[PDB]
Amino acid sequence: RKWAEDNEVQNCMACGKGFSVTVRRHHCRQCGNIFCAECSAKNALTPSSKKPVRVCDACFNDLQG
Ligand SMILES: [Zn+2]
Ligand SMILES: [Zn+2]
Repeated sequence: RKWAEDNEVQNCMACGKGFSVTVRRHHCRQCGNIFCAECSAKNALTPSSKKPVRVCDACFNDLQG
């Protein structure tokens, strides 16, 4: 356990949703913050590669600007 360790990811740090077996866990690679299907419901492309990466809405703005 150091930092981004899903091991303790059972509560979205954005909305505060309670993860479970019915919902899957998500985690933004740009900022490094675990998000739920509600905050991670977005995919933006990166200039370092041709592929839609999944990032929280917030980061989505840092790339669409
Ligand atoms: Zn959320
Ligand atoms: Zn982010």
